[PDB]
Amino acid sequence: RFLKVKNWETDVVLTDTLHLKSTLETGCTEHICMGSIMLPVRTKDQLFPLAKEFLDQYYSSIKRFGSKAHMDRLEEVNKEIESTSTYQLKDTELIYGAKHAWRNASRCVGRIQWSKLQVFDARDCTTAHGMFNYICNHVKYATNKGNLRSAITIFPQRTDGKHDFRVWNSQLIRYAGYKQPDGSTLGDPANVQFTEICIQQGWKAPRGRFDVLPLLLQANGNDPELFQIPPELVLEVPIRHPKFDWFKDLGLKWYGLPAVSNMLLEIGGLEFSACPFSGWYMGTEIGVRDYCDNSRYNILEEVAKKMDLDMRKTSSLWKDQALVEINIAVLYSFQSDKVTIVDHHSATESFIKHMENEYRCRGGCPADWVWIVPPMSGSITPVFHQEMLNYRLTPSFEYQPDPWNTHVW
Amino acid sequence: RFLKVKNWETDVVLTDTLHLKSTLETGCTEHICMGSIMLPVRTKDQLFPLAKEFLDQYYSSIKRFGSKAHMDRLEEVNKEIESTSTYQLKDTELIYGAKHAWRNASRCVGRIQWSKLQVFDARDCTTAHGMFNYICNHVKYATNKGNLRSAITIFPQRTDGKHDFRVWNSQLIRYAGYKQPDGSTLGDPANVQFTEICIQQGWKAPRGRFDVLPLLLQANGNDPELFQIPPELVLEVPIRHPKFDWFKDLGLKWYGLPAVSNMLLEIGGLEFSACPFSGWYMGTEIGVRDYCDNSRYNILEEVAKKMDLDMRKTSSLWKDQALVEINIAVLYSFQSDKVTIVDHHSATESFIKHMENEYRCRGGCPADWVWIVPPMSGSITPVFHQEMLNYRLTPSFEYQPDPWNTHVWKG
Ligand code: HEM
Ligand code: HEM
Ligand SMILES: C[C@H](O)[C@H](O)C1=Nc2c(nc(N)[nH]c2=O)NC1
Ligand SMILES: C[C@H](O)[C@H](O)C1=Nc2c(nc(N)[nH]c2=O)NC1
Ligand SMILES: NC(=[NH2+])NCCC[C@H](N)C(=O)O
Ligand SMILES: NC(=[NH2+])NCCC[C@H](N)C(=O)O
Ligand SMILES: [Zn+2]
Repeated sequence: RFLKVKNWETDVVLTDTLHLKSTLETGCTEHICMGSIMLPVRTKDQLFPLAKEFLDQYYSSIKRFGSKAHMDRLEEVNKEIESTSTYQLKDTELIYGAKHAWRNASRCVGRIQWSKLQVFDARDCTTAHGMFNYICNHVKYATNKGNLRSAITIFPQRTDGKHDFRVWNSQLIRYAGYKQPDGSTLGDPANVQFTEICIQQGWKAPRGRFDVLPLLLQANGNDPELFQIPPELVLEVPIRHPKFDWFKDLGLKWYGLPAVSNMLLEIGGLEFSACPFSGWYMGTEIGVRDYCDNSRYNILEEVAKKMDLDMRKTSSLWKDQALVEINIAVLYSFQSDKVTIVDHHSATESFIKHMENEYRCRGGCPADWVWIVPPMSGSITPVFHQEMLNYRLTPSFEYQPDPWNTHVW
Repeated sequence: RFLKVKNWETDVVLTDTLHLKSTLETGCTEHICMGSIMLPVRTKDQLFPLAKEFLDQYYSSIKRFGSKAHMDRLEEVNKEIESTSTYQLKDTELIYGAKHAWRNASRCVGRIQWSKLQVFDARDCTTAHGMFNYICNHVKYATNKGNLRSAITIFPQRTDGKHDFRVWNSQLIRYAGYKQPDGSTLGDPANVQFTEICIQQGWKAPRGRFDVLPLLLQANGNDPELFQIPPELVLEVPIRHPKFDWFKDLGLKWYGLPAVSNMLLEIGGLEFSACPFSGWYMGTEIGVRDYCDNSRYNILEEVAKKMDLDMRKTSSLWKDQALVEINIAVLYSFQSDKVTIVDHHSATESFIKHMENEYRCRGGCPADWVWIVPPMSGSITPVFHQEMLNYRLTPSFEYQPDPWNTHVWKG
């Protein structure tokens, strides 16, 4: 019932009671753990309970659990569901839900900032052009001249599933990926398929290495449209090294605003299929994953060469040595240009603090170790030695099929 | 029920059917994953099934399933069980059992070597002095002057739980740890409690930074006894760096033979509480964990200073830079002294090949991602990008309580 988690470096032991309020499944079973697997419309009857569960936690959060207001609201929503087969959240409920979906995101190491989320209610939006406007405003607000501010923009909830709002991009801002005749890949291999669905749509791609993709926005279930994010709104950082002047020659740059846009936000049974959100980068995301993954910009060898390291045998740890230098470059570049960014040591330390805060004020904190531990220097960060319990709490952010595999033009 | 795992770097997808043979539990439920939790006597009733299961797997592997030999053996065992409440494994079965416990060890990244395990049958052992001798032979055989060979020595199985054989040490070779009155620790902090027990039992502690601990051996449920491993049998490697001549001045060194000695080997329902086993090190075990964990030797700062790195702000990644150099030092020193060792890049690439092979020839490979991924440079090793399924098959190696917590002292 009550589970405990120990940190093997500090001996601190926490008791988890929050998992008792878990609803959704985890992919795991008493017989098999799938903790390392990346990816393990509602009816009136289904919706009622979800809405009730949500309202209970909401009113409980405002110290009005069981109050007339609570009962009234519950009755009101109940009537609305029976009638409209769905319901609308109050602005207050919307903000609470979004903040909590972030609070409940077990794979996010940056949750100590959860309560500071800026919520942009775009539920009144009706067209793709309207979505573009809302998105540009989000980008400008969150970028804030490099002094990044977390934010989320929430478009209209799902209805019948044939009038869904969707942002086809996986991130508001990402670099293009095109398959060369050379057999190689120019730009970001991760975005080849999406890039081709755009280019196909008429996008005149400079067919370069770091070309900002266009937004492909889908409003009310209609076919998506393209738009070029005002260049003046896309903050980018040229990557150079504090010691290797040849580094800048590598010709590397990355954008400053990480804005996941293909997820689905669920609050009280309601599904918000277009809910782009953004925060700021943890260095390793760019330096380790985006730059060094073999299926991404895969730049290790080239950097190793420039460093003139013995790349004859893996045991010289040339990959490791290079990895560190690259990551030092990313952090240096961002910091130099006054753009918000956090190193993995600092971020993990704050997550440990957040976990403790969460355990005492809330009884726990769902966390996915596989995702929380940074992709480099694992055991050198405190989270590596921290036992974590992963479970699903709602409101939540969920994965959802890429639209081009569901859309019917 | 077929379960598929995908590698996100190569798109290769594998199907697992082997998990169906899993009967033990994981600690997880459909509502909570305990994948990152370190630690999530039998009766005739329960022993019969366990024995049959094992013998069936054994006879199938030798292509004699259903043979008369298979049937007679089952008959022989059950009779022996009802007759004595337990049973004895044939030599062949023990070897098969030990090899498979290794093959089924989900936290081990070195399993591509599972079939080459050298098994030493020490089931005829009756005393602690006898255990010492078997252990000395195991160390000399496994060390092989630096050309390490994997081995395991198996002492008598548990009977009534009152006559257990146990190796009180956590590893056959490990350095003492001493808590100082000023609160600091001399040596290895992970072994402070065991070191205290040794001293209490009579060990005269040299009180240095790298003192090899004495063996504390328990035979047949009796109080444990102390033995010193012949120094000439303990291979050590002074740690130096190929470019930084001051590294050697840190006075670091480590032993070459990693030999876990506190786990329990379960085969056919039988429990072998003393089953020390050894392989060879993956560099990061020493370089990242033993040397850089804050609760171990914790040398990152010192190394960092000597390298004159900006230690004012973490964003300099001075911790990361020093960590890399230290691991370069460990590999280089072992290679120079011609002592077997494998870097994490090489070991993980080998595990991926082993895992794919296992899926094809066995239908799966239980693996604990949390343990398999190296403690440094995770994503630049292939295992990071590999989805894995964690489940428990027997034969298996299991954790067991430290003996000082359960032992009934005879005096
Ligand atoms: C303020 C700075 C923030 C930091 C430093 C941070 C950091 C991280 C990191 C490093 C990851 C893993 C990224 C990856 O490997 O792809 C992550 C994942 C995630 N974060 Fe945060 N985050 C921040 C803000 C946000 C915000 C504002 C939200 C939502 C409102 C959020 C929701 C999530 C979710 C749901 C995931 C998992 C996404 C997936 O499964 O791909 N994060 N975050
Ligand atoms: C041949 C060389 C070997 C290599 C390179 C190898 C490598 C490793 C490594 C890197 C670990 C993680 C250790 C830690 O973090 O403490 C591990 C764990 C493990 N290995 Fe292997 N191993 C080898 C041989 C063996 C042998 C001979 C056996 C058994 C017969 C074995 C049984 C296990 C088990 C059961 C664990 C988990 C131990 C625990 O929970 O503390 N390994 N191995
Ligand atoms: C297979 C495995 O789940 C996958 O390679 C992982 N991806 C990620 C991870 N962690 C983060 N933060 N992001 C990932 O994409 N941990 C492991
Ligand atoms: C809490 C967490 O499970 C613990 O810190 C871990 N220990 C280890 C690990 N992996 C290995 N190989 N060895 C460990 O001791 N992964 C994580
Ligand atoms: N810190 C964040 N909000 N990250 C969101 C995902 C960004 C992704 N990991 C990237 O490297 O582009
Ligand atoms: N490769 C092995 N067999 N390792 C066994 C565990 C050794 C332990 N991790 C150590 O650093 O001492
Ligand atoms: Zn699990």
